[PDB]
Amino acid sequence: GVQVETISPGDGRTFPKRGQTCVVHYTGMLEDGKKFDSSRDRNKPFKFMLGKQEVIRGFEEGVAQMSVGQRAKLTISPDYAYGATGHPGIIPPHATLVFDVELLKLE
Ligand SMILES: CO[C@H]1C[C@@H]2CC[C@@H](C)[C@@](O)(O2)C(=O)C(=O)N2CCCC[C@H]2C(=O)O[C@H]([C@H](C)C[C@@H]2CC[C@@H](O)[C@H](OC)C2)CC(=O)[C@H](C)/C=C(\C)[C@@H](O)[C@@H](OC)C(=O)[C@H](C)C[C@H](C)/C=C/C=C/C=C/1C
Repeated sequence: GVQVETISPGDGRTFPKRGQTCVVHYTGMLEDGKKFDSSRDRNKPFKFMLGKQEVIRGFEEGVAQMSVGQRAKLTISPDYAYGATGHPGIIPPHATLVFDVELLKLE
């Protein structure tokens, strides 16, 4: 559902716990295509809490398997992203998404 390829290793010890707030930087693009979003450009990190169904499955599960300081390429299949519906006006149906994610801190 989500493939994680390391860009920079984390500490390999400190992983997100259930219900924790993850602070990340991300850039999102359609597979081999258009970049639709980046938190790095506006220089403001993205925050979300696990176990609250706040983000797409592939993003949550991608971040959950990362340790603090890790940067990774997340390749997310449509079923773990926006599926057959897509995301209105931005993500088409059946889109494989690629996210560059860095886990900055846990809070
Ligand atoms: C302007 O920038 C947007 C994010 C944009 C939207 C459009 C997409 C292309 C994108 O560019 O992000 C994007 O790159 C993307 O696909 N993302 C964002 C990064 C994490 C992964 C993914 C995602 O899941 O987006 C999310 C996706 C679009 C929708 C969710 C997908 C999972 C599903 O379970 C949810 O249904 C419940 C809906 C958007 C978010 O990450 C934000 C944080 C979360 C929500 C909006 C909902 O979870 C909401 O439910 C009411 C909440 O619980 C929140 C916390 C309550 C408060 C008031 C809302 C804050 C809204 C913040 C919105 C932000 C920063």
